[PDB]
Amino acid sequence: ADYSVIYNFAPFFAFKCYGVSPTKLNDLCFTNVYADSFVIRGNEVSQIA
Amino acid sequence: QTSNFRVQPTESIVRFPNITNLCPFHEVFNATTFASVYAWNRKRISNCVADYSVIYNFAPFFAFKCYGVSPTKLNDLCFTNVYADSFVIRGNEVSQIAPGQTGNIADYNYKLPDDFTGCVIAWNSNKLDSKPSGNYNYLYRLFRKSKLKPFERDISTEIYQAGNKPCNGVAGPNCYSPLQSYGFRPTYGVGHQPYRVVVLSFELLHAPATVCGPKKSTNLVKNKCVNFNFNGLTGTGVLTESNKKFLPFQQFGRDIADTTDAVRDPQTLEILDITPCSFGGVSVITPGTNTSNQV
Amino acid sequence: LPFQQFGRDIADTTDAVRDPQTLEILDITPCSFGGVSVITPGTNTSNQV
Amino acid sequence: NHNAQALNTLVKQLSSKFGAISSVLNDILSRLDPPEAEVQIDRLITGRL
Amino acid sequence: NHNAQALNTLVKQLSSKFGAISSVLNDILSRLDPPEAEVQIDRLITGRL
Amino acid sequence: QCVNLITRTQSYTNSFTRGVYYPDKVFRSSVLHSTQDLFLPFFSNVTWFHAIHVSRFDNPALPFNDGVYFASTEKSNIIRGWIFGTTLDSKTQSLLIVNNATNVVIKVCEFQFCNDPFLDVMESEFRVYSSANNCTFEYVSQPFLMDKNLREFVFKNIDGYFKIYSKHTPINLERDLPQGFSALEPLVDLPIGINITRFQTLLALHRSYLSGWTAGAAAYYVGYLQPRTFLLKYNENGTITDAVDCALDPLSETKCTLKSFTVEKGIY
Amino acid sequence: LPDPSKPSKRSPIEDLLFNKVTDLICAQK
Ligand SMILES: *[C@@H]1O[C@H](CO)[C@@H](O[C@@H]2O[C@H](CO)[C@@H](O)[C@H](O)[C@H]2NC(C)=O)[C@H](O)[C@H]1NC(C)=O
Ligand SMILES: *[C@@H]1O[C@H](CO)[C@@H](O)[C@H](O)[C@H]1NC(C)=O
Ligand SMILES: *[C@@H]1O[C@H](CO)[C@@H](O)[C@H](O)[C@H]1NC(C)=O
Ligand SMILES: *[C@@H]1O[C@H](CO)[C@@H](O)[C@H](O)[C@H]1NC(C)=O
Ligand SMILES: *[C@@H]1O[C@H](CO)[C@@H](O)[C@H](O)[C@H]1NC(C)=O
Ligand SMILES: *[C@@H]1O[C@H](CO)[C@@H](O)[C@H](O)[C@H]1NC(C)=O
Repeated sequence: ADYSVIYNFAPFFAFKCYGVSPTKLNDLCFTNVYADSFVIRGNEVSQIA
Repeated sequence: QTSNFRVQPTESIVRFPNITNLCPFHEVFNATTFASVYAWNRKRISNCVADYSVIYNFAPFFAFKCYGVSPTKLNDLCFTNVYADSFVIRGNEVSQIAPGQTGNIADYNYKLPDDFTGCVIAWNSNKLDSKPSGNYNYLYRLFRKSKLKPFERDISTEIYQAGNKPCNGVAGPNCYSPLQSYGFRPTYGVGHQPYRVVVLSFELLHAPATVCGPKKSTNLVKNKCVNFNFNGLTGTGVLTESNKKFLPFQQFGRDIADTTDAVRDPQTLEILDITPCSFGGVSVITPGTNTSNQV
Repeated sequence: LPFQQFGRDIADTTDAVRDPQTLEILDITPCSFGGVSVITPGTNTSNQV
Repeated sequence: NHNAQALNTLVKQLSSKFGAISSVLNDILSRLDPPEAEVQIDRLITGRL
Repeated sequence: NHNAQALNTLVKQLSSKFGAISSVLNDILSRLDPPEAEVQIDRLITGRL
Repeated sequence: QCVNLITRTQSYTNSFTRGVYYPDKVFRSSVLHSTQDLFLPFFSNVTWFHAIHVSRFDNPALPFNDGVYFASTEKSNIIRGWIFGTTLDSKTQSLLIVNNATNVVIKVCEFQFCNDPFLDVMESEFRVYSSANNCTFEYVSQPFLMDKNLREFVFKNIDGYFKIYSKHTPINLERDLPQGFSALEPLVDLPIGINITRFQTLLALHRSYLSGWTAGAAAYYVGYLQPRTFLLKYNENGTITDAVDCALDPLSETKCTLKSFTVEKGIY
Repeated sequence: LPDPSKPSKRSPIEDLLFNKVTDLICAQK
């Protein structure tokens, strides 16, 4: 998991991380990672939390 | 050789200090507003008599766990270098308030030494430290370059670049302050409700010290095997006069084997030698039981 | 051998290793150490050592 | 000298914490509750043995 | 032969767990936290002593 | 009222066997006790500090490192205190010690210290700092600088406690740092618990009343303590008369290992 | 008696005794 390409992809409106700090992700070793992708309007972005 | 003979101490004398000032524990224990975990407030306590029975008498504390001292033995000992800290954390973070515990608030907000001694207390604060709209007055340091040292406070509010996007003086994408406010609400159940934590950091040594329990003072005796208590040090030995020239800043005296051999009572400034009571092995001389029974 | 990664001495201590970046064999040798001893005559006679 | 040195070394061993919090037994007894006081005295007892 | 075998046995004793999870000091230091890591090193040091 | 009036020159000399203090408050007699603490190394390379005022900023503040040893052969009225802290400004707590004719006024507040602080003589502190707020500590006691005679001081900032040690040792007309041993006796302790990384020395100045200040020169020495293991010799009466630095040279290392001051012929 | 020819200056019986009596060393080190 190379999160650098994720970080450098594009300017992001929100990069909120819940339960884990973004910095430790590179040094933390996970079992499974789930990527969920969808398109929503900007007002409902805060609802994804 | 059968047994060892040793003269028992006749009576117990306890020697304590003489200053009388009720210790202001109430100031810490009903502080209406408590400090944040990143901005914890520490208060020193000295030159007081500490009674911990009142703490047990009225107690809303769910978690009352002590690491280096027995809670029931608190009144019988003398302490010094005594500090009261103050912060509010989450319900699930009370376990992180312990020596050698790995946690975000442990690493970046409050470190406790591996050899920590004292009492940590924890109790719910939903009634006072929670608001229906969300009590955000409490903030925690979530990001920091390195783990803090024990008993170290980090206040510096350097806007943290939480990613690869520089803040450039403008907090925004991948730029959030290292301090984040807790979303405390009364509707949340246990484990997320605000909890009030206070740690008592008595440093216990073998010395006169300053702080002492409610134990009353008794008169001194000379040239008698007595068990004696001097500011938390319990021993059995005879008390004799001294010809040793004790330095004023010096209180205790140690011999070649680093054993207390002269003490300066806090209540009365005199030097008393410590000599353990006489003892020796007992050997029984007897002929054969068949021949006779005398010994 | 291709599968073998580490080498061990007779007394069960590592004496060789294979680099993962480049498939070569390297002999691990401990850094030098020894007991320091001071030769001196009596301090009454002299102080040279 | 051998006899005296052995005795002095034996006496000095009482000043060692030996994995406990305090090297003096009376302080351990007066500070702590029995369930863990026993642990501390067990460390001291096995070390002194 | 007696001396050589005694040295061999002494060196071999380092590889045994001695009641701890791992026989490698670096591994136990890296994986685990200072209290229980201290417990493990206590086991290792008492056994090696 | 911050004015630059002190220009300074530096030299280097040998510390010899100065700077030994009492590690603890226990009485020991006729023993050889080995302790590990912050001491000034034997024959350390100390800096001789010569501040001269004649009737720009040439008196920078000195880093604190792990502690500071201070020595001076000047009279009592000349050197009148020190200043400790990290940034020396109002954003951080600062500790001020100012001795005087009657006693001392140890005080820890948030001072806005001057670039070249000095006490001008009544006595005025306006040249020392411009402001002092949020003051959290104060302590007044008998003066530790009282009347040829060497004055030696040792400071550490250990686990929240600001230790102080002092001693007076009359000397003859030779090298100011003399031979022999003169242990520092502990005199004041300080419950401060602040961060200190940088210190400066205060100097008394007399108004000229005729070049608004009278010209004067003060000589003092600055060392830095390091974590070192010492073997102190307590005499019959409990006074330290000798010490061996275990990490100075091989002979001292053997003396420290054998726990003795005399080494018989052999290989150790 | 010692043998001049041998560099070690050892008698033949001594030479036989020496020969007949004999990475472990590095690991122990
Ligand atoms: C020496 O120091 C003492 C203590 O700071 C000075 O006495 C103080 O004078 C002020 C007057 O403003 C009083 O408010 C304090 O209570 C005094 N302190 C004490 C401890 O009595 C004294 O004036 C100083 N002497 C000189 C010559 O400067
Ligand atoms: C009370 O205690 C103080 C210090 O603890 C001591 O100096 C003083 O002499 C004592 N007074 C009496 C009457 O014992
Ligand atoms: C002391 O230090 C200064 C600079 O740090 C150096 O120039 C001088 O030679 C040193 N003296 C000795 C004796 O090492
Ligand atoms: C320090 O003083 C300033 C102004 O005097 C004040 O705003 C600030 O709250 C003070 N800080 C503390 C910790 O007392
Ligand atoms: C004291 O301050 C300096 C500089 O402000 C800093 O580098 C150091 O970390 C501080 N001390 C502690 C214990 O954080
Ligand atoms: C110690 O004290 C005694 C008695 O005051 C005195 O005679 C002696 O000179 C002192 N010093 C030594 C080294 O004994």
